Amino acid sequence: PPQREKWSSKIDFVLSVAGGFVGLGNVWRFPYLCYKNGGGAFLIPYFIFLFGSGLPVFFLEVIIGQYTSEGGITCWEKICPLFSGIGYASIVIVSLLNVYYIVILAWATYYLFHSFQKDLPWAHCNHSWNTPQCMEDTLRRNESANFTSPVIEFWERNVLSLSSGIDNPGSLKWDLALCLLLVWLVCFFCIWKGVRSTGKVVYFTATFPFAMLLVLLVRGLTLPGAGEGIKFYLYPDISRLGDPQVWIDAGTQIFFSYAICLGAMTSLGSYNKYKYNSYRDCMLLGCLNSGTSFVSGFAIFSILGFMAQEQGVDIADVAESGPGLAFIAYPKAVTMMPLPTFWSILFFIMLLLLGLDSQFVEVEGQITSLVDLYPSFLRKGYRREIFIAILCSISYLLGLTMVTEGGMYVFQLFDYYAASGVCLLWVAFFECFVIAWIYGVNRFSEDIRDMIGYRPGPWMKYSWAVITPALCVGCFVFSLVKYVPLTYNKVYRYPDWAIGLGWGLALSSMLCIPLVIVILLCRTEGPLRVRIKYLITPR
Amino acid sequence: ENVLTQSPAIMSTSPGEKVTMTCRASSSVGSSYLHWYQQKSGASPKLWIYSTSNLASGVPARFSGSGSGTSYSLTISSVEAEDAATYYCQQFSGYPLTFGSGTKLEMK
Amino acid sequence: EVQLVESGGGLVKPGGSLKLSCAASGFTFSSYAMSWVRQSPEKRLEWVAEISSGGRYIYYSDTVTGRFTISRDNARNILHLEMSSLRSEDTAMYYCARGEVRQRGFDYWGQGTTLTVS
Ligand SMILES: N=C(N)NCCS(=O)(=O)O
Ligand SMILES: [Cl-]
Ligand code: NA
Ligand code: NA
Repeated sequence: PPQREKWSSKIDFVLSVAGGFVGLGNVWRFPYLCYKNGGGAFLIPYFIFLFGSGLPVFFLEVIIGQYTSEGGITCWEKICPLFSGIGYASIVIVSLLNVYYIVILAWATYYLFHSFQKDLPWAHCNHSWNTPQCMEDTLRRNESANFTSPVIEFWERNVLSLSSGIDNPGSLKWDLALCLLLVWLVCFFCIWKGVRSTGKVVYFTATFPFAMLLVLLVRGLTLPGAGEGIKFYLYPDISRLGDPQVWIDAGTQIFFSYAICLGAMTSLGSYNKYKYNSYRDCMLLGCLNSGTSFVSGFAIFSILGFMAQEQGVDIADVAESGPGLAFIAYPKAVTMMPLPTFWSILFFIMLLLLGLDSQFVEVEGQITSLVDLYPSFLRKGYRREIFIAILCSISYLLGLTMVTEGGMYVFQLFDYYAASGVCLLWVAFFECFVIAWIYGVNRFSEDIRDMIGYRPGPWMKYSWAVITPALCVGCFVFSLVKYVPLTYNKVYRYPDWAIGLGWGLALSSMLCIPLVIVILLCRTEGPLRVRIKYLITPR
Repeated sequence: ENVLTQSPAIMSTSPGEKVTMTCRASSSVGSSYLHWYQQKSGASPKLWIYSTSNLASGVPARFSGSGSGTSYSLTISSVEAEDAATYYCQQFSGYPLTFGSGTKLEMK
Repeated sequence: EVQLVESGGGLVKPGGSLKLSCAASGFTFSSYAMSWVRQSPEKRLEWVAEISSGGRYIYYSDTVTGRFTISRDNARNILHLEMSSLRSEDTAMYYCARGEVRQRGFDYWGQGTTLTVS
């Protein structure tokens, strides 16, 4: 059992966190979650959960990793081991997350190999996959609305090849399956420690995606009709806030895009030095993450407003109200750039870079927690080459279910339920509750002061005590007292077995906490008042 | 220990003249962790400059601090008659906390 | 008004024992780490012992790392420093210092107890 390594430099933490949760949850998912919830109304619970629960739980898992130099699961051995099932819940969340996140990267890669033509296949619709109800978007205001855009038909009929529902999975798309396998080879050969441990990361991870996001923002803001998209993006419809879809979507988009019910930020904090001020670095990285989401949302919603101006249809109905929105709006914007082939290549390499670095961080966090769970069973040698390949192989094979002919329906089920549903509220509420009330805000603030150097302020104290538990419990209860079923793109109603499977994914994430509580109360000898007292005592 | 070799204790300057005193540390202090304390004649020390630049409450703006890493300085723009005191630098990072030597400012 | 009043300093024999009592007032004593800083008659400030807010993290200098014990009484708001095996080079001017933020230092000091060893 070798001693646990640290980062060996201060900037290795920041690059592994900037590459950690600045990814597709900012540039791909905050877009359609904002779009699906009316745009303006999404930002109010977004910033409420950001400034009451996002940066709080972000600093919370980072400093839990820094305090207890352990990743994900075994970090709770000194943070009330009775709730050690928060770590197992986090690993279930991050496993299902790795599956569907890498499916997004497979779609981006399929677009990338379809970007090298002189004419982009979504730029026009005289192809084999296009319905006869299509023409160019520039011609949609001159013909007499049951007419469909070339980018939308490309997305649903050559990339997705979208089927009638989750009841009809269709055939496995061999193109997308090979794309998914190539991206998993890229991931496996980067968790193989040969790549990403270089000095050229900073000019290829923190430099080029933000430059490409700046170029996309410049292109989207100068489009005609971008002001209507910005008004859709910013101006809140208050009546939507009385519905729990917007609160759940915004709160779990905070908890998703901060990667913060996953054990991965706990894992990244576990390589921090003890006496190392993680707090200011966490604030800078959280500002980077939320600013990336906000700026890329400005970009993509300006593009959506341009599309609504050009096609003559309303903003909320111009593209997909579901997981494909970054694959309609951003390719459509790229077709409006000079030399759109080169910008298609750069944009899908940008998505690949963001999503790949994020995937390396979450996959490495899952692996870090699972080798902290079993040291000397998974050493730094040959067993962490076979376990790595096994984790990648089952995540790829279970990702084949979501990349078939009807794989968007399974993907939207995974996205809404498996790693960003009430499971994120569950794990975040229980993290804040265990800290604040079984471990103590005062005792944990003393722990923080021993290494950070100062007392965390009343914001962190009252967020871990009151604000994050109240927000998570309120959205959890309010999503059930006013329950609406998951729908894909406002028109597909899911069958009850599919909603049950999504709830099963959520509960497989959720129920790791009470089942570990039951197992630990059953494996410890004594009465209940002695068992609970022993299992809440840190080790 | 992190020994803070500070400027020699006996320095004597006329009032109204800009003075300076240095504080060399054996190890590398993170420059948000070395503080300056002013102790009068027969009184308790009090915090004067913290994180080597910020001025504590009741410290005049004519005091200033500078430096990072190893060399740290306390600077007075214009010494008034109330500055006759001893100034101690003190890293407050490494868990064997160490103060500097004395630097007594006396008049003419 | 943050006030730190120390007591219990006096003349002790070499190898003896003494207990100091920094009585804290005007602030929530359980929320700040407190230190004992001693000043030699040669006026060389030396940090002795730091205790955290709850007493879980306790630090000592190398000169007193095995014979000094710092403790708090958060209910009545008194900081303590119990000594043993008091050697000749422990004669000093003992201050309790409220050092909690490490990027701010000992912002409030107390008075002194003249410990003399003879
Ligand atoms: N990286 C994963 N898989 N989730 C975090 C969300 S984000 O990195 O895309 O912002
Ligand atoms: Cl976001
Ligand atoms: Na994010
Ligand atoms: Na990333």
